[PDB]
Amino acid sequence: AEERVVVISNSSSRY
Amino acid sequence: GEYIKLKVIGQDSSEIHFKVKMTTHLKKLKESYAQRQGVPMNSLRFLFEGQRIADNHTPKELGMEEEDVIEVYQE
Repeated sequence: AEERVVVISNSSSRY
Repeated sequence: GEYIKLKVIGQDSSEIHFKVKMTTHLKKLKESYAQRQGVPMNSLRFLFEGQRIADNHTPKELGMEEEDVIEVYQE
């Protein structure tokens, strides 16, 4: 397997 | 603060690493891991030093550091 690194990161509303 | 990198070890010894902040609620890691494994999140339990990681636990609360390991087992 290859290395796997995952990064965990209203007025415009119309509906 | 800086991201820390956590290693998540599966039952098959595969690994997915996650960068999280010390204040990140670990539910976000659990959901991403379960998504990438293609299984329901509630089918898994996530352990740090053998203790269950709650949805609202953060790395700060658990005393986690860079390159700490989380193990995933079946619920």
